[PDB]
Amino acid sequence: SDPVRQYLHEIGQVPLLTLEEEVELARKVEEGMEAIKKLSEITGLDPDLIREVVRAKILGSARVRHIPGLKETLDPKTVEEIDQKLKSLPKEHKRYLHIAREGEAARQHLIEANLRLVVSIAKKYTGRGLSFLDLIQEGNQGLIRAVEKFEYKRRFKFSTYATWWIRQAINRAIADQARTIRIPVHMVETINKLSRTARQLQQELGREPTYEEIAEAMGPGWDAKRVEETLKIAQEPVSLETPIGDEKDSFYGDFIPDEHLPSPVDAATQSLLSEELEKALSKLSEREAMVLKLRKGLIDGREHTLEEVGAFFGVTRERIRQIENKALRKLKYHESRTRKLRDFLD
Amino acid sequence: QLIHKDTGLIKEDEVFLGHIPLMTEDGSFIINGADRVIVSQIHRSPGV
Amino acid sequence: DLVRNVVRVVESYDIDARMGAEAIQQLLKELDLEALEKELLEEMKHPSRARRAKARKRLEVVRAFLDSGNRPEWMILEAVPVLPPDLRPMVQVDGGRFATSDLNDLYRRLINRNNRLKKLLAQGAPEIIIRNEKRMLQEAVDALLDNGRRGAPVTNPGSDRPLRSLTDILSGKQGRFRQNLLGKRVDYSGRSVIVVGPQLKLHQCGLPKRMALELFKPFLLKKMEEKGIAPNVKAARRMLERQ
Amino acid sequence: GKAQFGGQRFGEMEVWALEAYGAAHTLQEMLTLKSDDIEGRNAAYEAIIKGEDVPEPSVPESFRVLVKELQALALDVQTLDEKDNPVDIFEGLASK
Amino acid sequence: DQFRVGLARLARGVRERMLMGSEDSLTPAKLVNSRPLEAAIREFFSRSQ
Amino acid sequence: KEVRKVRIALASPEKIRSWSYGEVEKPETINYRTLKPERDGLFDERIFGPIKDYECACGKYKRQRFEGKVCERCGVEVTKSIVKRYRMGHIELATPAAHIWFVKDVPSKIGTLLDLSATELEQVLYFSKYIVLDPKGAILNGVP
Amino acid sequence: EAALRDLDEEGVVRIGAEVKPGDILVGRTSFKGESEPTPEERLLRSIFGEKARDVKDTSLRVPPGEGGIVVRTVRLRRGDPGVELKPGVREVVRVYVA
DNA sequence: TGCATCCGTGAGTGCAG
DNA sequence: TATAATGGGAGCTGTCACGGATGCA
Ligand SMILES: [Zn+2]
Repeated sequence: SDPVRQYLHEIGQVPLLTLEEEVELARKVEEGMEAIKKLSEITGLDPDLIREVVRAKILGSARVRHIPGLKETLDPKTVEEIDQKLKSLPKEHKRYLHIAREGEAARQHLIEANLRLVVSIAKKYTGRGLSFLDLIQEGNQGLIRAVEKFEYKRRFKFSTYATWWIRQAINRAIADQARTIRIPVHMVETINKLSRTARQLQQELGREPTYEEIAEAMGPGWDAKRVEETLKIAQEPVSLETPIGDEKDSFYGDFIPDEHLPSPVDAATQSLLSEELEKALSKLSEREAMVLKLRKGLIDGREHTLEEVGAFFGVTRERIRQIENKALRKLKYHESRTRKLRDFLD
Repeated sequence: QLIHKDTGLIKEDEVFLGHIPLMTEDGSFIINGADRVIVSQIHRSPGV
Repeated sequence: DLVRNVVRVVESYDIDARMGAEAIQQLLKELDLEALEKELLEEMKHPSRARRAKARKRLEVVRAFLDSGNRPEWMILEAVPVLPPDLRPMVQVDGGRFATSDLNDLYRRLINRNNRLKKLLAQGAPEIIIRNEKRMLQEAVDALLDNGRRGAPVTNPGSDRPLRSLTDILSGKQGRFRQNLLGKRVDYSGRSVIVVGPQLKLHQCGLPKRMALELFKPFLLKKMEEKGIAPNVKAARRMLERQ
Repeated sequence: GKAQFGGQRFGEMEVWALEAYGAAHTLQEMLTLKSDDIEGRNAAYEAIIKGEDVPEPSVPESFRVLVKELQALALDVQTLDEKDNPVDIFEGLASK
Repeated sequence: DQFRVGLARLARGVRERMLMGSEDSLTPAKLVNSRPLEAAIREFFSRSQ
Repeated sequence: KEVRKVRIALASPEKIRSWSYGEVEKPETINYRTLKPERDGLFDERIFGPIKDYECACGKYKRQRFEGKVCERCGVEVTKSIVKRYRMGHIELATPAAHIWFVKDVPSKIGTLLDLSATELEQVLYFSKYIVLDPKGAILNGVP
Repeated sequence: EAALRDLDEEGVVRIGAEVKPGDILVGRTSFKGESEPTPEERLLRSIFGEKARDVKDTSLRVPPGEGGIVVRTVRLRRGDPGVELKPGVREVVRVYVA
């Protein structure tokens, strides 16, 4: 029923490792990687392309997908094909295909074994924009990192080394998907700075600080202006469906006009202009009301300075610029009788 | 006062918690500069 | 075993036993619908009338699909559709602040999971992990479409307000049908207090002239020209805009 | 609402009223030109100011919202002419 | 009542920073983040029914 | 031609993709500085449409004589902005997912179509129990 | 100037005035967007010897059916003493009307 | 087979808000 | 990037009536 007690139960099935099984699995994973590029420079294929094939066969054909980064599409034909020039090796070279396979198999039991640890870390990064499970999965995600980077020979327990990548990966998710407006992980980092320093200022003053009382305690390069515009981008949006009233028959979104699409006044105001100016071109001359009807656009606009003006108008380059003045001139006298244009300047 | 469950640590500060809104004489409140009233609520009462 | 130089075999089968919609999309995909119809009427012939009864209910679903040409597996989604952005906007209100539909946060919620599943796959993860990611993915999709329907409803942080799922949009007294299709708000309309006019004739009423002006503002603008109280319609309008 | 410069809600029960009278065209007007048939709405307020009768209306933009919201639930709603072939009430703006 | 709910949240956050961050160089000052209290009050007065 | 009926029916995944203009890859809305839409995200205009009429995103083509050209620099069509209202996108799922209507609308439509109980379809769907497609001869507690 | 005769130099109505529908109570200017004049509009001004202005009348007028006698004005800027407003706002003006 | 019993779906209008 | 750390946390309450689908003597 409850999708957390569920996962809390699957986890509770894989037993916890003991010190030997810890170092056993860790050891096998290390050796198996070594095995994989020893296995690569023998056959000369590619460590990763080889690693995925070890990976497929251990987990079953249940899963295989063309892995981004590999150059060929890893379909079950190339996994039999390539598992073949693999098992084709001498017992002292194909020695290592058994090493890899053993490694991948220990990779798993070492991840699966240490999931209860992730839980006990994500548990305390709650209420930060991401849900428990979302946090767990991210936590897990880092755990995977931890095994491909563990060094059993340093003698540390596994808990210790992984508790780094785990929180390293929660914290990157809390800071990369929480906000509806994604803000670079470092800006997020400095924002939290203002928050925490403002908080101590308030705990010191007995009132919330001003902008400047922050720019000071924030140090140098920090002025009041720069704390302010940092806060307004820090600003999280709000729901169009937020409730307006204690009943629920109005949405905050309902009181919001649609500025984009033209209103019917405007819609109409545009069509009457763009023809009562066509009602001032065919009034004195329609080929001088056409070369300056092409010094801009009736639609699309056509206006540069001197270059296509010089290509196809019929006339020379600075003669179209003169009937440009007289086309305009005539309209400025033309538009002392049909004075139905002033209104359009608002 | 913080005290350590094991050593006997003693620190003592008075930490600012924020502002509580006060009630005027006529028995109302000013919240973002707008008088308001807190209507009593009737409910069933604790008991068996 | 290279230490013991034995080859071990553990008693265990190559069974194909799945979980999730992956399974169901397959079982659905393997339905010869005409076959099942055959069997069901072939059992519509039974007594006890409760077997005859359910064979109807089921057969009604079959013949539903047969007569339309819908494929049962289509009740499963590979490609979730996404609704045009203007129908779920992000807008700047007066104070340069931003206002956004719930859907964006329900998609966002989903695309994070589909994405970290595409990653959790390629980086080869244990099932127990991959499992939690697919489940979580369904719950994502089950909230985009009908949040609250199953289990807990998806609330944003810092409140208990269900997000508004596509079915929430569609349905209810405030749904799309009843609040925008079977009746909208309207232009050229006004409200005021009423007051008895006994002098009125049966077919008449008393309309404040200021209500009149707006309600007929187009018509007034024109006539205002067809006489000359203004040169054109656009200047006529600017007259009536300050009292 | 007054403060937004509202319009007046012509609700279900009002629609019924117009329905009972049989005022088809007056109802159609309240459902298109006066609310959200952006084409014929813009089209009318030009016809009034110009002294021409109001244009017959196209489809309410709010029905479209309905289509696209059903698409977004994986539901394929199709306007069909009498010989059962689709009708693009988006005038090709969604076709490819 | 609303006050007993800010105090409640504030205590969830002190013990959190009691069992992580440094178990001996700590004060009342920095083991308390008032805001969970602040917002519970602000809430009862600005959006209660 | 003249609308006279309204058909409603299921969307094949291919068809959903038939609608789409873009796979929404990133859960990003709009850039925290430009306040413009981030590409490959929920408001990317190369998918959905020109935000401003007959004006491509970056500045390339900016009026009606260009109409339909997808500029090279930024990749946005030159059309009416009204299309951000009609152009569907799609999200390509890694493992497929059940339309909860056909799950939980009692009596289930998938659950009756396969003689699957209510509480079976849940378990198999919310991962409480496996469901065999080919036991390859397995046997459990002395019964295949 | 008619449409401004009751505003001080800053753009506030003068305390003690009569304001009715349409009347500006506070002049405000705001910058024009990526609709900085289109061809239709650049050209129309090309005729009138007044080139495209870059600010806009966003003033606060009075709504239909309201009005009265300006009784008071509060002007809160920032950069002044006492005062600091929500982020991104320079100044706010309130004008009470009787 | 007939009948508890649970789960899901409804619960007036417009206006001020 | 390395002491060690390995299964959550808040339920919410004073409606009702009908219709359908499921469990059980
Ligand atoms: Zn471009």
